[PDB]
Amino acid sequence: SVMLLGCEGPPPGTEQIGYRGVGMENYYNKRQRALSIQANQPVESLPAADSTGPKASEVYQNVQVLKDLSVGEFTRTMVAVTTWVSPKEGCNYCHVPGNWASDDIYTKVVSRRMFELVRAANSDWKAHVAETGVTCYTCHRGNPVPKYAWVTDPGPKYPSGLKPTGQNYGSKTVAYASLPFDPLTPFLDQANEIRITGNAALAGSNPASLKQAEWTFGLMMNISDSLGVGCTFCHNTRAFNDWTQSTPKRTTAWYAIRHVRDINQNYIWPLNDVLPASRKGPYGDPLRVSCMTCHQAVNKPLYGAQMAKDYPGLYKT
Amino acid sequence: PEYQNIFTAVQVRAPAYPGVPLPKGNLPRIGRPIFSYWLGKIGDAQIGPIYLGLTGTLSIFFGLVAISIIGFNMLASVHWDVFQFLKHFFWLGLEPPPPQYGLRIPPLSEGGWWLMAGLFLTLSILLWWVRTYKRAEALGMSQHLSWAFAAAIFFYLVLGFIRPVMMGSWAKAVPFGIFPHLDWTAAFSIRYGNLYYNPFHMLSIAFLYGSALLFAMHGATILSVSRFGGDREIDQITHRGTAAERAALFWRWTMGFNVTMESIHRWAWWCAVLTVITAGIGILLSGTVVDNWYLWAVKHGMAPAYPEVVTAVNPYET
Amino acid sequence: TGLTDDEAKEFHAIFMQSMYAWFGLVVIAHLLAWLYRPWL
Amino acid sequence: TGLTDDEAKEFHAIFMQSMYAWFGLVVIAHLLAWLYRPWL
Amino acid sequence: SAGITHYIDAAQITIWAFWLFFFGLIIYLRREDKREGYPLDSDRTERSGGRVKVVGFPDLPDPKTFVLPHNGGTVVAPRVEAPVAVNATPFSPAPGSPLVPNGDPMLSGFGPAASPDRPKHCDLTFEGLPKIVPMRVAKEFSIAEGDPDPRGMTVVGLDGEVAGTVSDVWVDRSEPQIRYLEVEVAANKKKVLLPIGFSRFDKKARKVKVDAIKAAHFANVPTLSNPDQVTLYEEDKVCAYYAGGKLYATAERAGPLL
Amino acid sequence: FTMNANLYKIWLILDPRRVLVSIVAFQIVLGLLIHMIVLSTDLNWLDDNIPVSYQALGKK
Amino acid sequence: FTMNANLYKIWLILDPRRVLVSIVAFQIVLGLLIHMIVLSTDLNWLDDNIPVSYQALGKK
Amino acid sequence: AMLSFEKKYRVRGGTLIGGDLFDFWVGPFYVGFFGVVGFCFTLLGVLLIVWGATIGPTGPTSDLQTYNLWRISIAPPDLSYGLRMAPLTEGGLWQIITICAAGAFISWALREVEICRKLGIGFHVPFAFSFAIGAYLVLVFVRPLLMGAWGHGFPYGILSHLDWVSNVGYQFLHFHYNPAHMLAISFFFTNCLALSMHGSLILSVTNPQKGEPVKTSEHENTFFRDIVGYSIGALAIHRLGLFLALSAAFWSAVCILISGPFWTRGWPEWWNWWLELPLW
Ligand code: BCL
Ligand code: BCL
Ligand code: BCL
Ligand code: BCL
Ligand SMILES: CC[C@H]1c2cc3[nH]c4c(c3C)C(=O)[C@H](C(=O)OC)c4c3nc(cc4[nH]c(cc(n2)[C@@H]1C)c(C(C)=O)c4C)[C@@H](C)[C@@H]3CCC(=O)OC/C=C(\C)CCC[C@H](C)CCC[C@H](C)CCCC(C)C
Ligand SMILES: CC[C@H]1c2cc3[nH]c4c(c3C)C(=O)[C@H](C(=O)OC)c4c3nc(cc4[nH]c(cc(n2)[C@@H]1C)c(C(C)=O)c4C)[C@@H](C)[C@@H]3CCC(=O)OC/C=C(\C)CCC[C@H](C)CCC[C@H](C)CCCC(C)C
Ligand SMILES: CC(C)=CCC/C(C)=C/CC/C(C)=C\CC/C(C)=C\CC/C(C)=C/CC/C(C)=C/CC/C(C)=C/CC/C(C)=C/CC1=C(C)C(=O)c2ccccc2C1=O
Ligand SMILES: COC1=C(OC)C(=O)C(C/C=C(\C)CC/C=C(\C)CC/C=C(\C)CC/C=C(\C)CC/C=C(\C)CC/C=C(\C)CC/C=C(\C)CCC=C(C)C)=C(C)C1=O
Ligand SMILES: COC(C)(C)C/C=C/C(C)=C/C=C/C(C)=C/C=C/C(C)=C/C=C\C=C(C)\C=C\C=C(C)\C=C\C=C(C)\C=C\CC(C)(C)OC
Ligand code: HEM
Ligand code: HEM
Ligand SMILES: [Ba+2]
Ligand SMILES: [Ba+2]
Ligand SMILES: [Ba+2]
Ligand SMILES: [Ba+2]
Ligand SMILES: [Ba+2]
Ligand SMILES: [Fe+3]
Repeated sequence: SVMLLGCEGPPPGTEQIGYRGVGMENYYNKRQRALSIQANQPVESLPAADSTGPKASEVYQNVQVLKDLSVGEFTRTMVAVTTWVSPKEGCNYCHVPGNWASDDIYTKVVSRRMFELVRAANSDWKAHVAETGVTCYTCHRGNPVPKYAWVTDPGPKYPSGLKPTGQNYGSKTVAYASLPFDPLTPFLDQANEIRITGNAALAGSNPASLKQAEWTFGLMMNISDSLGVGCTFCHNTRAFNDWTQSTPKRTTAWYAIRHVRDINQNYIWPLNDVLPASRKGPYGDPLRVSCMTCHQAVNKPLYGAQMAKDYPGLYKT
Repeated sequence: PEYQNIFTAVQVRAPAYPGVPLPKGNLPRIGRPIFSYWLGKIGDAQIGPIYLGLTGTLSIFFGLVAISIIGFNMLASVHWDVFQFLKHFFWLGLEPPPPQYGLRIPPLSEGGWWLMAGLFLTLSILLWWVRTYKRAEALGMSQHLSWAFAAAIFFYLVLGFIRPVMMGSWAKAVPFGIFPHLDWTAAFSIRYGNLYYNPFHMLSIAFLYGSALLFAMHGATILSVSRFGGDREIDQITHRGTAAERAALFWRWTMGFNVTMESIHRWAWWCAVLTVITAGIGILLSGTVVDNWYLWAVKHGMAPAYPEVVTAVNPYET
Repeated sequence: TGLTDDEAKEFHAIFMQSMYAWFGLVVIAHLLAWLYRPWL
Repeated sequence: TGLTDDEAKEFHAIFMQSMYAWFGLVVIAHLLAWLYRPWL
Repeated sequence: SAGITHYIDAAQITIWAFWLFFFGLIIYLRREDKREGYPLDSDRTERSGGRVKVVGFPDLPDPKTFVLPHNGGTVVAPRVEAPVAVNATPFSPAPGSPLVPNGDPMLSGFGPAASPDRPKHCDLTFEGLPKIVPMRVAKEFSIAEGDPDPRGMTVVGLDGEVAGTVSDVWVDRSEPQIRYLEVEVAANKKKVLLPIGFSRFDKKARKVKVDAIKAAHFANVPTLSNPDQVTLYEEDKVCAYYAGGKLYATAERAGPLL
Repeated sequence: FTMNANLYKIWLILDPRRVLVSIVAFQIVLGLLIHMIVLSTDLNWLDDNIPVSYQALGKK
Repeated sequence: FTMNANLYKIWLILDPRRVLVSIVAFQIVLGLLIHMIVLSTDLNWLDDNIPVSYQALGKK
Repeated sequence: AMLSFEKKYRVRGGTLIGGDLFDFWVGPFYVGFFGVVGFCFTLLGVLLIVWGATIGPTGPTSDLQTYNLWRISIAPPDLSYGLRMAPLTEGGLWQIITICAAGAFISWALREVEICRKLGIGFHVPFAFSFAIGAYLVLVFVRPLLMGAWGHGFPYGILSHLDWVSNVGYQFLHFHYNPAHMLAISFFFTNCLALSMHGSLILSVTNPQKGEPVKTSEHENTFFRDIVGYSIGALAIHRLGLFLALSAAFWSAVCILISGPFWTRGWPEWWNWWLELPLW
């Protein structure tokens, strides 16, 4: 042996997706479903805060985001942001001791930007986030650094004589498959074309390359894996491009891809100058966002637990 | 109980046989034989001698060159760490020139090795072709192999050489890697709108299933009449025996008609040659003639409709 | 069937009584099954 | 079945007592299982 | 107008081309299928006195000649074969009914015991020496290191009785292998062939089982008109007898089961 | 409602051993079939747990 | 419900080794089978965490 | 009607069941008890596939109803029915048709069995057939069972079953990475090679260049030994081919048996056991 090998027992949990007989179905491990559920547990809310009081911007010195919050509510919001992003470190993580109003430590200029990142998320991307919305926790999980944040990767080494395959390697990025190992930068950072399928049967009006097909395939494998599902979750594989035969999750995923293009482009890249080398990859690019970061292998972060509705301070205006 | 003719239960030896004599021009034969008691457990235990002419040597030569470019490239891709090479081997591969290059001969570091391995591989394959025709002539026999090999070469050429050139892009040929070439297959189907609705690929699939059906049937038959020396198909073909009779009759009583000891080999031959011949046709038309087979099938009303029980609104249209 | 006319009297006897024995165990289990949990 | 009439009384005896022994182990385990965790 | 979509594209017309070549192919293979066994046997032919030779669709292909090597002959297909009586009688006079073999089923040479008349000459090596010959004729041959030598094992029929013992081993001079077992029969010390296909080994016991026939039947094994070689005719005659035991050697292989 | 019984004669026409395994096999199959039918239906006894569903003895 | 004391003759009709090994195979099969059958229902006895969760809270 | 050498073999008996009851021929087909049963299973099956084509998924007047040969399709019930019999017009029909198909194939096999018993030939064919029957059963009986519902079976329709294969395969992201799949594919391919080589050989020797006589066993072996240094030999190639084809069916049956019931994750991920060994 030639060991044998990697295997689950019967019966798997199953779900019918499409019409009977069409083959659109999903299988899953009950064990791992219960463990995943236990690991994707949400932090209970802090009691709502009364008030009825002056606005935060009236009692504090450097409040550029969480303005219209009552003092009480602001305080509540601070306690949540503390346990949510850096509970082992507490208040002092993002503040200059003795001086709550100072921005003299980077983790705060960043915290500020992330208050605008979450607010933007919950109020502008519902076609994506619905009524669950997002919170600090979604990515942080009691951690200062989202465990599942990413960076553009260079692949393994190549002598100077030859250039990288761009694909062809053992990569848990692309589900272990051999497609290209960084299908994120061109799709979840930049906004390259995913579409390769022609809309006409005969040819002469679709320049899509086979290579483009493999890149779309790699990216798709990533996506599938990050939300922890299969193509029948969003598609009808007889026609990947056919939108009417897809599931409303394809629609949601469409809007999500754009959302990650906005998080990575106008909220994370700009923070690259005030962040330390420890938070940067070999090309100087910074740890950014992907679908995994938030979903962490589940179709809805924390199995669609609704955390944000309890904190009004995470919504715009 | 009764022997099944699966395992030679008791074998016998005689001095190895260097074989029927070739006329002048067909060079000596090389190597001197050996017997593997285990091959012998299931088949002729004789290993070789082999023939190697100009053709054969020039083919072994080209072929090993091609295998070296592919391999060396794979070791290079994991940095000459042979451990890593061993670890990702299944995932290692030599990708093709990028499209930016079209059909031009590209730099070493960008695909030129693929074009050289592709070049040398094809030449070595077609030389092995000629080899099998020569080897088939020295014996006065016919070119049935060579017409099949020519069919399989046809598909190969269609995959990595004919379609790429027609499509004006070496990047469309298949890359050398186990898992990589698996991905090329899948990506290939995806890019051209689900290859399942491509009729030629359905026929080729009918012919592959059929090569399995025919060899399974015929093989089962011949073993079932192996008690009558039915395996000795040559003399059952010239002097029909109760083996060829019981054989043809088993099928006659089961499905109503039958063939003969000689003709079943024609059904088999044609069915194998057919896989590769529908297959190549199938690839020939992908991108050159049809770009989206699912669509093609809809245009010819072959694609089924199911109650639309699940659907998604198209964001490109909002 | 290489039986005598009497070894079809004998066999028939053991066969019938045995089959009836089976039917007996059957009425036991179906009886218990109905008592604990009627199905009709 | 290459047995004598003298050796199927003997065999049947051994078969029966052994089989019943099995059924005993079974009834035991079904009893312990029912106690630790009744299933009906 | 630079858009008049044509409804016929290269894939249609190429699938059409395929189907036409296909039909011609099928037909052709079905013609090669009638190079033997044809024209068929009906009571349509006999009722009509013969003006209805049965051949179906397609028709029969012109004879083809096989030129056997070594002064062997010339064979044709399709050919005209002389009818041959049936060693049996209709289980029913109604058509499609089977026939019951006449006499002692294994002797009948009917049913699993039937066989045609192949040449009364021998298959030959490339050189032209009798292909199938015994190891006694084929001096060179030899058992494979680590294989019980069949020579000296006991041949035993289907009901466990000894039949005889292996007196020699016949081999292929063309494709080195055991083709036949020789059996010095116990009951009359006459020599018979036993096809390998009918023989099972019991190596730890040095036995050679035969579910095919009973020990006694070994007495009637068809014989060789020469003990140092065998003819095509004789190979069929030998195997078919054993085959008969598969349905005849017991008053039960006859079936049913229920 | 005619007179001749003596239906023992039945074993003069049908082989007893084969009848035996035929019945034994049929009973085992019919058994698995019926078992599968009731357990896949309402009269089911497994997907219940007495006195309490046991994987709801642990919310945790 | 009483023993026809000529039920030894059953072994004059049915081969002892075959009936025996048949029983062993049938039984071992049913056994492995059932074990999974129960493990597939609510009554699971493996995945319960008794008396304390064995892994951790997570990786820690 | 009979072949010109057939009457001499048309013996009586050999059944498994029926004896003289159905022990007769019809044209060239042998009937027998399993042929009568088979014909019943088959006829009712097909005739029902005909009623399904007649009614369509939404009724005989609906646009989805159809008699177009490419699109007619009878699909299983939803999963909500589990292993119960589902209403006729809700996948029930498919279940019955399935019972008929399985029964017809098993009957067919048993009839080839009675036919082997008659002709006195080996039972290699119906045994081999039984591998396809096995494959069919995992695809309609075993797998959907292990999966708590008959709805996991593939539909009976020319292209709809292709769609089934497609989406079930893609539920695992990249099926090509299924290792049993890789095996099975290799056997189907190798089978296709041996078949093409055997075919070629026989036809290359029994019909040589004009001017040459029927070739010999010596030629046969000398040729493949000339080209590739080995010849497995006549008998064995019939043995190998049977190995390749039956194995191809086998590994297909196991490759699909493990897709669900024994593996739920994507398939390329399986290969993780290889990137994670403590060698690297
Ligand atoms: C709510 C439904 C009830 C239930 C209702 C019933 C009912 C009702 C019946 C059964 C029956 C049986 N059930 Mg239940 N059963 C339940 C749950 C189970 C479970 C389980 C894991 O939960 C199991 C393993 C079983 C298993 C069994 C088998 C012991 C038996 C049928 C076997 C058979 O076909 O005979 C195969 C054929 C044979 C010949 C073997 C018979 C073996 C038995 C033990 C007797 C041995 C005699 C031996 C054969 C004598 C041989 C002679 C010697 C050679 C001389 N049940 C549920 C709880 N079960 C049947 C039964 O037992 O009949 C009384 C029956 O009528
Ligand atoms: C293996 C996974 C899928 C599958 C994969 C594929 C793929 C992939 C393809 C097919 C294709 C087809 N499959 Mg399929 N197929 C499967 C299981 C089956 C079963 C079954 C009951 O088990 C059947 C009957 C069929 C039958 C068929 C035919 C509709 C067609 C060509 C068969 C062929 O040439 O093969 C070789 C066998 C022969 C040549 C023997 C000739 C017998 C003919 C061809 C079969 C007649 C089918 C008949 C038209 C309808 C069934 C009978 C009706 C009940 C009357 N498939 C499984 C479920 N099948 C091919 C196609 O073109 O369909 C679009 C194709 O591309
Ligand atoms: C993955 C997504 C698509 C898919 C996409 C494709 C694509 C794309 C292709 C196929 C191809 C094939 N597919 Mg498909 N296929 C799918 C699903 C299926 C299913 C199924 C049950 O669903 C089946 C049965 C098949 C079956 C088949 C085969 C019938 C067919 C060609 C077989 C072959 O051997 O050619 C292989 C034989 C050869 C290439 C010739 C080999 C000869 C060479 C010269 C040997 C050289 C040896 C070398 C020199 C030795 C040295 C080694 C060096 C290392 C290289 N596909 C799915 C739907 N399929 C072909 C096709 O149909 O195209 C229309 C093809 O290219
Ligand atoms: C779609 C995405 C995945 C895919 C998903 C699947 C799935 C899912 C499956 C396969 C299956 C298989 N795939 Mg695939 N497959 C892919 C790509 C490929 C490629 C390729 C070139 O890339 C190939 C070669 C294959 C090939 C294979 C075969 C190994 C295998 C089917 C064998 C089989 O059915 O035997 C079995 C044969 C039978 C069941 C027929 C039994 C015959 C019965 C008894 C008789 C029928 C009689 C009938 C009535 C005849 C009608 C005649 C009329 C009456 C006259 N796949 C793509 C990548 N593939 C199937 C498999 O794994 O094996 C089952 C399967 O379920
Ligand atoms: C109906 C078409 C089917 C088919 C048919 C087919 N294949 C064929 C043929 C035919 C008719 C041949 O005539 C030919 C053959 O040779 O058959 C045995 C062949 C062939 N099919 C093969 C492969 C093949 N065919 C395939 C497919 C198919 N072939 C279809 C199923 C497949 C697939 C897709 O699975 C494969 C992988 C090869 C065995 C053979 C072609 C071999 C060839 O072209 O050789 C090129 C050169 C080399 C491989 C270099 C030789 C490498 C040596 C092993 C090294 C030895 C070293 C030595 C010790 C010397 C020392 C070195 C010195 C430099 C120091
Ligand atoms: C296992 C190795 C290969 C194999 C072996 C094999 N198949 C065999 C045999 C053997 C040894 C036979 O002896 C037997 C035969 O008779 O030879 C032609 C057979 C057989 N191979 C056949 C088919 C077949 N084998 C296949 C494959 C395989 N069989 C493997 C490749 C395939 C595929 C899918 O590739 C097919 C289609 C049949 C022609 C024949 C068995 C036919 C038979 O048994 O007839 C009785 C049944 C009917 C006449 C029809 C019954 C009617 C049903 C009620 C309706 C059918 C419903 C069906 C389920 C719907 C499917 C719809 C499709 C559109 C999808
Ligand atoms: C309502 C009611 C009363 C009904 C009326 C009855 C009706 C409708 C009658 C119509 C009559 C007709 C036309 C139809 C009957 C249809 C039947 C029952 C079904 C057909 C069943 C059947 C299995 C058909 C399948 C056909 C196909 C193509 C099978 C694939 C196999 C294949 C490629 C076939 C051809 C090649 C064959 C036969 C090879 C067999 C073969 C092999 C394999 C050898 O190795 C061998 C070696 C040495 C000598 C001979 C042989 C040999 O003959
Ligand atoms: C006229 O006769 C002919 C000859 O005779 C002269 C020839 O010599 C020749 C020349 C023939 C050859 C050179 C043969 C060539 C064969 C080739 C190229 C095939 C390639 C095969 C390999 C490389 C070996 C692959 C196989 C293995 C390594 C074994 C692996 C074992 C595995 C996976 C586990 C086994 C278990 C299973 C598969 C599970 C269950 C399987 C079954 C139940 C199958 C049952 C099988 C039988 C046989 C009853 C021809 C063509 C010919 O036609
Ligand atoms: C460390 O390693 C050492 C021993 C050096 C060597 C090791 C070598 C190894 C292990 C190599 C491993 C190789 C493997 C596993 C290769 C696998 C390859 C696979 C699976 C390929 C699959 C498909 C490939 C195809 C179909 C390729 C098609 C390519 C074609 C048809 C190319 C045609 C090109 C031509 C004819 C070139 C024309 C050149 C012209 C003349 C046009 O230029 C002007
Ligand atoms: C319980 C612990 C904490 C307390 C008591 C607390 C308290 C406060 C107070 C009183 C202010 C207003 C100070 C001012 O603007 O003058 C403030 C602002 C702010 N704090 Fe916190 N804080 C806590 C934890 C955190 C954590 C963990 C983060 C980041 C993860 C954070 C990020 C911020 C940011 C960015 C501002 C500026 C707010 C804006 O522009 O809206 N605080 N905090
Ligand atoms: C590994 C299997 C998968 C494959 C092979 C795959 C393949 C593809 C392909 C080829 C396209 C392009 C279709 C076209 O060109 O019009 C596509 C688009 C898309 N897929 Fe996927 N997919 C997979 C899984 C998923 C999953 C799980 C989701 C959702 C979470 C998803 C969501 C989407 C969306 C929204 C689009 C449209 C993107 C756009 O138009 O920019 N796919 N997929
Ligand atoms: Ba899954
Ligand atoms: Ba219940
Ligand atoms: Ba429990
Ligand atoms: Ba633990
Ligand atoms: Ba490690
Ligand atoms: Fe053959």
